[PDB]
Amino acid sequence: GSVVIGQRCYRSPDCYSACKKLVGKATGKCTNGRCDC
Repeated sequence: GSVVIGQRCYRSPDCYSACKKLVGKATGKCTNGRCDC
């Protein structure tokens, strides 16, 4: 959906190198210190 992953984050760009490896995902958003792709 939104897909929460293990990678932690302060800002949403922190998530790009992780989320972009998921089919159809790019940056995601940072929420509760986790990447929501």
